[PDB]
Amino acid sequence: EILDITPCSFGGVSVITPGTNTSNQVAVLYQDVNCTEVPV
Amino acid sequence: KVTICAQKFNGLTVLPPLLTDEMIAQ
Repeated sequence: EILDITPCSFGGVSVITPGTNTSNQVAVLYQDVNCTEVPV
Repeated sequence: KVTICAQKFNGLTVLPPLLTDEMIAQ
């Protein structure tokens, strides 16, 4: 039986921040990933 | 008239450009 092998997902993490002088509240971009499996 | 794979598996990320095709037409 034919088995397609795919390496399981990867992607860089983009971090959006304002100035640390302004705030420490930050946001995270997961790129090229539909966030159906976020946690790992 | 202007036309390897869509998926690459070793750290080859093509990034989306900031300015989309629609607003360049705008």
